[PDB]
Formats: sequence, C-alpha cells, structure tokens
Amino acid sequence: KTSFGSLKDEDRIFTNLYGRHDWRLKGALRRGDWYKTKEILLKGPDWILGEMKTSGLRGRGGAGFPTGLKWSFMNKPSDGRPKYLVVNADEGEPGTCKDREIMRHDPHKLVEGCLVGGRAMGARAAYIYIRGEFYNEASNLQVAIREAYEAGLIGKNACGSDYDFDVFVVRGAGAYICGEETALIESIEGKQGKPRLKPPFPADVGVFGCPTTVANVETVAVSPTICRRGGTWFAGFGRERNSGTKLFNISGHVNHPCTVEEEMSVPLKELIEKHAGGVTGGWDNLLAVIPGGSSTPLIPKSVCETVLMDFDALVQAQTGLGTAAVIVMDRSTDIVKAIARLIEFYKHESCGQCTPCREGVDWMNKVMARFVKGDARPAEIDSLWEISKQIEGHTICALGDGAAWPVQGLIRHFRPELEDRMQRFAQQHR
Amino acid sequence: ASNLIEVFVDGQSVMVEPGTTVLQACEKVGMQIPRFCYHERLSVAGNCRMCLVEIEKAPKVVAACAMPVMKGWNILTNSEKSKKAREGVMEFLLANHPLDCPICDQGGECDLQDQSMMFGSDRSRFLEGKRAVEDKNIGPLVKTIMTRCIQCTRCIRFASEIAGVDDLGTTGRGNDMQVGTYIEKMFMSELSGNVIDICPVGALTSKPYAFTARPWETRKTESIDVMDAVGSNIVVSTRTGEVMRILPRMHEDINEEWISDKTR
Amino acid sequence: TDTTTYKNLQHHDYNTYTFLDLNLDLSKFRLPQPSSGRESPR
Amino acid sequence: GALFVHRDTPENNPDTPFDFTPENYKRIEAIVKNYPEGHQAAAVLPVLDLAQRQNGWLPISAMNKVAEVLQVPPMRVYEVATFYTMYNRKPVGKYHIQVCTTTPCMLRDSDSILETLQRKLGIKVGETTPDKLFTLIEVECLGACVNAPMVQINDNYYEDLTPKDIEEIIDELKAGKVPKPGPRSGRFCCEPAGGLTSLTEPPKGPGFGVQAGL
Amino acid sequence: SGVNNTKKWKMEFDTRERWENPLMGWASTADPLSNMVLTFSAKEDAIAFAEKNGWSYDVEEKKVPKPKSKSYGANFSWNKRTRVSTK
Ligand SMILES: Cc1cc2nc3c(=O)[nH]c(=O)nc-3n(C[C@H](O)[C@H](O)[C@H](O)COP(=O)(O)O)c2cc1C
Ligand code: SF4
Ligand code: SF4
Ligand code: SF4
Ligand code: FES
Ligand code: FES
Ligand SMILES: [K+]
Repeated sequence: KTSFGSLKDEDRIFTNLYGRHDWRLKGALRRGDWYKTKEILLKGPDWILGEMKTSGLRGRGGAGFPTGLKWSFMNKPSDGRPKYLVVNADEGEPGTCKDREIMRHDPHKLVEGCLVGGRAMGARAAYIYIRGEFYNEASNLQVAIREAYEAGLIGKNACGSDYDFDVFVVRGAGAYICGEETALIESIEGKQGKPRLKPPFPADVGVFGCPTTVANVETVAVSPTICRRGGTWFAGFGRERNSGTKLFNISGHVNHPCTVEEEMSVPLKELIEKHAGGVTGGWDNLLAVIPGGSSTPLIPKSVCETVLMDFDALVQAQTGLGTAAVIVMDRSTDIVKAIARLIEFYKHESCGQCTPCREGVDWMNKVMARFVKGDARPAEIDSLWEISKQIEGHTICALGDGAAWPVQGLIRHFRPELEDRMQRFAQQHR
Repeated sequence: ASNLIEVFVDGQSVMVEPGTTVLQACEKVGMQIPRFCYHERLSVAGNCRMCLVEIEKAPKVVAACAMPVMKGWNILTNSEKSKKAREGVMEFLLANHPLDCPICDQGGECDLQDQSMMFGSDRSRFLEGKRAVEDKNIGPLVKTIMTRCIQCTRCIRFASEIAGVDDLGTTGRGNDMQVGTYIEKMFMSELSGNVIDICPVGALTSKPYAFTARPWETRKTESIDVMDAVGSNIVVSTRTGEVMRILPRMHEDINEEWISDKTR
Repeated sequence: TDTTTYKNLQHHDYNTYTFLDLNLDLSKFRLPQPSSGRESPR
Repeated sequence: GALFVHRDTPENNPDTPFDFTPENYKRIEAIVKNYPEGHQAAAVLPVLDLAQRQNGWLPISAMNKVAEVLQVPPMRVYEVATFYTMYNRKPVGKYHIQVCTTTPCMLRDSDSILETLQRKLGIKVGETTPDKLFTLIEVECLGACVNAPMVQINDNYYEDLTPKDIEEIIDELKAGKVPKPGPRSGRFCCEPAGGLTSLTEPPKGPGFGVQAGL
Repeated sequence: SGVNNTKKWKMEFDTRERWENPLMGWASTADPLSNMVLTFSAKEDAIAFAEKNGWSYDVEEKKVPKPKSKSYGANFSWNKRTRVSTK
C-alpha cells in the first residue's frame, strides 16, 4: 500500500478503549481475550518469538527497538537464576495516557500479554510497575488479576499448559525517571529510581540480578493478539519496518483531544482532522506539533502538512515517534513558554545521578526561563544549542537526550521568535 | 594469548583479560583516563561521566570506568569527541561548583582543579546563579562544606563497602540531590578519614588539618605507623620542621590505600 | 451489548486500602518465591 | 520548596508514636511475600506507602519503623522517602489537591484552574488551609493529558475542569461528600467529544481472525 | 587520583635538624642537602649516581598498584554479597 490510515474497527486491537463495555473477565472473554492461549503456550517460546519477529513490532515505549529481537535476547538456557518479565506501566511522559486507558479498560489484555511474553522468554513472573498516581487503575488491574487467578489463567497451571506464571503489581511513588528501563528495575528492587549503566543489559543482569525484560504496556497487550491473528496481519498494517496499529493521544489546541487507535504511517494532518476534530481555529491556525510526547522535538506547520506517523518518517522530519503523543499548539501559543515548561518538567524529573543531565538540565531550565522573559542576547541561543549537544549522548540514560531534543527543535525552527523577544526586551528596557 | 583479547589504545595493541574495562586497558598501555567517581578499590559508579572516551567506528562515547573492552576495539583517548566530552563534563561540574579555591583545603590537591586545567576549557559560559547547600555535622573529624560536593558518591560507596556503616547516601532529586545523612547523625567509625582522602573536591576535609598548610608547602616523608601492629605505610607531611598531616601510602599487602582514624 | 454507558464505575467505591487488600487476597494464589541462598545481602 | 534534611521538632522527632496496625502488619507480610527470599529490601516502597496511608504523612519515626520492620538501613529508607515525591515528609491537609501544570494542561489552561483554586481556598500554592482540610500544590503530568486540565485529589482524578467545575468539587469536599472522579465535561473517558470516530461497531468476539494452525 | 608523579625515580637525603629562628620563628637549617632531590629515569641509574658520588643508599622497590577485577554488574548480584544497597 501507499496511503495509510482509515483503520477498521474489526482490525483495531484495543476494542474496549473507551470503556463502553465490561472491563472484567466476562467482558474480556466476550471480546475475545484468553482465546486459545493454552494452544499458544503449547506452541511455545520459539514460535511466539517468530510471530513477534514476523509482525515486526517495535517498542511502544518510545525507544523504537524491535520487540522480537529484544524478547529473543532472553531465549537462553537458564543458569539457575529465575527470569522475569517486567511491564513498564508508569506512563510518566507528558501528552501520554494510552497505557492508563488500556490498563483501566482492557486489563485482561495486559494480563494475557504478560503470560504470553513470559512464556515466550521463559519466566516465572511478570512485575507490572504501575505509576503511583494510578491508584484506581492499579486496583482495577488487581481485580482483573484476581479474576485470572480464580479462573486458572494465571498461577501454577497457565491455562492448563503445565506452566507456572505469577503476575505481581508494584506501584511507584511519583517519579518520571522510574519509567526508564533500568531505573524502573532499581525502583522495583527498592532503591532510588536511578538508571544503571549498560552493560550489563537487563536480559543478563536485571531485577534482583536476574535476567529480565522490560516491555511497554501497549507492546505486552498487543502481543497475544499478534500471536492469535498472526504476524503477517500486523505486518500488513503500517509501512515497511513501521508496522501495525498505534494508540495516539492527541492533546493541546484541538477541538476534541482524545486517545484513538490508528494505523501506522497515517498522515498527521489526517489523524488530527479525523479524530481530534482539527486544530482550534483551523489548520491555518495550527502553528507547531510535538508528535511523540515531550521527548521529541517540535515540527512546524510547514512540515506538518505532509508528515507521516512513522518512526522513519519522523526521523526524516528530524523528530521521533515517541509515545505517539501529539501535542498541538496554535498561533496563540507562547511557544517559548511551552518549551520552557517542558524543560522545567525535565528539571523537576531528573534523577540527578549523572553530571551532564543534572547540571545541564538545571542550566537549560534557567536559560529557557530567561528566554521566555527575553532577558538574553542572541549569542545565548547558540550557547544553549551547544549546551544541549553537550548533554545529549553523554548521560547514563536518555532523559538527557529527551531534555536536549525540545531545546534543539525550538532553536532549529523558532529562532526568529527568540531573537524578536530578545530585541523587544532590549528596546523596552533601553 | 589463551583467555586474552587484543584491543588497541590509539592504535597500539595490548592483550587484556576478559572483563577488563576501557580505563584499565588504557592504564595498562600507560595513559590515565580522567575520572571523578571511579576509584580502584570502590565499586563502579559511572555517574561523573568524566571518563567518556571514543571507540573507533562507534558513534557514542562510552564510560571507560564501567564499559569492558570487547575485541579489537581501538580506544581513541585523545580524539576530538573525547576532548569535547571532557570539556562538556568539566563545564557542567564547574557551573555549580562554588568559587571557594582560596578558602578551600584542597588547594593544590584538587582533582577537580587539575583535571580542569588539563582537560576542561579555560572560561565559563555560566551566566546564572549557583546553588548552595547547607553543611552537615557528621563529626569533629570530617568537616563538611557540601556546596563543593560534586555528588560522585565515593564517600557513600566507601562507607557502605569498606567502613560498612550504611549511614551516608543521597537525599533529594535532580540538582537538589544532596549527599550526607538525612538526620543529624554523627558519622564516626574507624577508617573514617579516608573519606577525607577520597573526596576529590574539598567537600569532606580534615578538621584538625583545617586551614593549616598547603600541599606545595608540605614536605613528604614516607614512614610507618606505630599506633598498632598492622604497620601501615604512611606519609608524614611536615612543613617548616613541624608535623602537619598524616596520609596513607599505597601498600597492597598491608593497608592498601587507607589508615585507621587513630593513625590519621 | 450496551455501548452508551460508562462501565468503569467500580473504581468509584475504592478506599485507601483497596490495593493492599487485593494483594493480601492474592497472596494465597501464588507460587513459592525463589531464594538467593542468603537471608539478606547484609 | 521542601528541604531534604530532617530537623528534630516536637511533632517530628524519633519518639512520635507510630506503629502499624495488626491488619497493616498482615498487609506488610503479603507485600514481603511478593518478592524472592533474601530480597525483602524490594518492599521498601509499598511498606513506606502503607505507613503513609495509615498515618497521613510520614514522620521520621515512621521511616525508622519501616526500616526496623524490613531490617534495612534507615538511611536507605530515608533515601527512598526523599527521592520519591508522593511521600509526605510534612503533614498535609485532609485533601491533597495536585494541579497538573505541564505543557498540554497549560495549553488547555490549567492556570485558570490554579488561580480559581487559590481564590476559593484562600491560600497560595504549596501551603495548607488553616483548618487543615486542603493542601494545594502544582505537579507535573499526571498521565491524563487528553482530559486537560485536571487535578488529583488524594487518589482520584477530576478531569476536563472548568473553574465552575473545580469550585463545585471544592464545595462538595467542604460539604463532606465524594465529588465522584472522571471528566466533568459530559464525556465518560478519553473518548472524542461530539461522537466517536472509532469503535462504533460491536466487538467481533472470540475466534475472529485467528490464523490457521493455532 | 593522578599518577603522573609516580613515573620517575627520586633520590633524596636523610632529614637533618630544623630549629626555630630566635628573631622571627622561621625554620632555620644547617645542612645544605635538605632541598636536594634528584630525578632519575631508572633505579640502576640512580644506583650508579649514588655509588659514583660515594653516598650510602637505601633503595625502595617501586610499588606498582595491583591489577584489579572490576565489574559494574557485580553491584547488582543475584546472590553474592557484592550487591550494593544504594547508588
Ligand atoms: C526518562 C525516561 C522515561 C521513560 N518513561 C517511560 C514510561 O513512563 N513508560 C514507558 O513505557 N516507557 C518509558 N520510557 C522508555 C523505556 O525505555 C521503554 O518503555 C522500555 O525500554 C520498554 O521497551 P519497549 O519500548 O520495547 O516496550 C522512558 C525512557 C526514559 C529515558
Ligand atoms: S540522564 Fe538524568 S535522569 Fe538519567 S541517569 Fe543521568 S541524572 Fe539520572
Ligand atoms: S574543591 Fe577544588 S575546585 Fe572546588 S573550591 Fe576547592 S580547590 Fe576549588
Ligand atoms: S562528599 Fe565528596 S566523596 Fe562524597 S559524593 Fe560529594 S564529592 Fe564525592
Ligand atoms: S569515572 Fe567513569 S563516570 Fe566517573
Ligand atoms: S500534562 Fe497534565 S496530566 Fe499530563
Ligand atoms: K577532600
């Protein structure tokens, strides 16, 4: 295919995204979850990993790394240590609510995916690290897990497949950095949410020093549907190497901010004008879009005309597809203030372990506040660009990169706005 | 070459055991990679990011204190990416480091000053205000001026692993992360002046030695400690015919890098 | 097959101990944990 | 705003009375059994959160009690309690209003919500009403951004807020009744307003589109 | 932590008496070879110079630091005691 989008309801995976049906076990079984999962587990690890590989699913976390290869990293004989699946349910990133929606509305999809991924990698348990603020979502998840345990889908006979699997839910305590892979592992282990360096990779030394795999809720939840309907179908959706469906959270200055499920490689204009009701004031009133949550840079209207929603398409557009969180800003937006608020978010959410992110993100927050006030001179724009380049790639984890990229996008596109603010401040003071 | 891998430092071949880090391979060749949080007798932290070096045909710099060499790696220790990484990390440290060098006991003994002069830039672009941290009172031996602290966790790792007390740690988050004890606690074990030794900045200084001398003043005499029967090798720092300080000496078979508090 | 009504109302009547009460209820269904061979890492 | 040091005060000294209830000890036992043997230090966060849920806030005696129960160093417990922002190291009001002020909520005007909350409660941000009923703080993204602007009160989310809606919620909280969570704009959840653009058809059911051989 | 001052051999002399100047309190000395430190590239070169100039010598063998096995993954051990409790 050449044009992508217009995903059909019979092809949408998260059929209870809007909470209009029963989220409990009876409604999930009516919607088709837990179907032939015993047959899937008896087909076993290699078949499931091959299904994920031929589906070509990439990480919904925002990393974009292939799921089949990442899960086949744990397809090894055991050395006496237990093995663990860990489910990133924190959803800290701004603009993003898709994991919250599918946890509170399709929790049995998440439980079945935990079982399927744990069987595929070889695992005795899945620890779902949920965000600490999602108390009601966590309680709904525990209700679904109790239903699964009572129905025998989980625990000591996984749907009667002679496989033992446990699903635990562990709540966080309010840290965006605990959504990171290794920092999440440390938070489960009970220390501070500080990411650890790689190597060792979590497939070798992870939670409790055991081989483990951290996977996003959307990835885990689409795993059993991929196994049931085949990887060829999921690969048939989307473009080449950007395959399947995706949950987009369109927020900001749109008429209908919403979470929707749409095919990969949908045009951004098509997605907004179809599901968000368009920009407030119109497509001409559109100014900028942050397409992949706060960690991705912004793109102006001119390139937002024709851009697709692929990893590769946004990389060509000098962006990324992060959590598919499309934040829309119109002509009335104080764009410098919005980007400075994002940098203040990263300043408050840095874990402070490593020097470039700690000191530099605090520095960039101060510089961006002065940029909002206009209290700088245009040489500081290139100074801030160089500071962002010093932060990016020099940190333990990718919070430094996710703080450097919005600054780079703002400098790359809206530089005359910054210079105009500095000039207006200079002429109004002197 | 059994159970050995060949790696390259600036194109020079060297055979190392598996599990050898990039920093250890470079020091086997004969060059010392800059560091702040790595200590050869502490666990690997990997947070100060001063040891970032370029591996050839690799786009991302790696932390030499933690990354083990794989096979046939060419470690470019003096390449432009490595120099830029060192300059950036030094700028980030000195952005919030306080201008305390004349009133600081780490006068000529400062790893931060020396590595700044050897690897950082010569000027600052920091136009903002600096942070300031209230001091702690962990005891009458170690004087804490925690504004100078660079959060390298050497004291935390030492107190956890060698002293075995688990009393220090980091409280807070981000730029507000502070090293110390959350409560008003007196950190007093034996082997507790070695945090004064291993703190690279003058955040943890010696209270008996406070403001007394400078390292260029002090003459060094290598002697033996007699306060116990271990026989720890020490350096007596004497200035103008007066004993000013006792420091340890590196002797792997007796006392390694440390001395007891009574000795110090 | 109703679709016009919200069906997450069970999250309204949750108290502050709901999650841990559910965990305590779940404790009887689980497999025995692995051991690291020591009581603690000390 | 807060300070990551502890000063002994008559209300927050390590002799203030804290101990878990017996049912809370049962819950602690279940939490510890959730983890492998020899790794009971992994239960620091849930036990500390249980202490907060029992006591309101978290005194230094509560941190020491958690450390004593789990046999972990109290400095490690202090590190957790100071790292994580949901732990109240000072007493808060009966209702802890957290207004998200990150970028998409700011785009959908969380500032008006914050200003009307300050006007209604008569307090600034970060401080408590004198009757100890409301604490009001700003927070980062709470994971409900398509429902911007929104607040969190204790464990509940109040979404799609207008100033009239947040004033009504404060009136219900002062009256002592639950305001019920969810959006206040007439939509049930994250769905688009003015109809559904997707999932209009009934779900297909079990055994639909299953590949052959499975 | 810098090791660039441990590269060359040094020959120094035994410490003699330093007393207090009555007028000013300065460190008065009487031996001329109190600040004399000589740098040599090799131990045998320093030996040759000392024997040539007729000075009795004590030779201390160079203390090279021992090679150490460093593993970042040991900080997160499943069963061993090298697992850390903080970072
Ligand atoms: C600072 C930071 C925060 C992150 N927060 C989250 C989060 O809240 N949820 C999430 O699923 N992934 C988050 N991630 C991305 C994780 O790396 C990713 O989820 C994890 O690698 C799982 O891999 P996957 O994308 O293949 O599922 C974060 C990454 C960083 C660097
Ligand atoms: S980049 Fe920031 S959040 Fe990540 S490890 Fe470094 S200090 Fe922590
Ligand atoms: S620690 Fe070093 S850089 Fe800092 S004030 Fe002291 S001498 Fe200066
Ligand atoms: S006090 Fe010194 S040793 Fe401790 S973390 Fe700070 S700089 Fe490192
Ligand atoms: S010496 Fe390697 S990061 Fe500090
Ligand atoms: S930005 Fe406010 S809830 Fe996400
Ligand atoms: K020091």
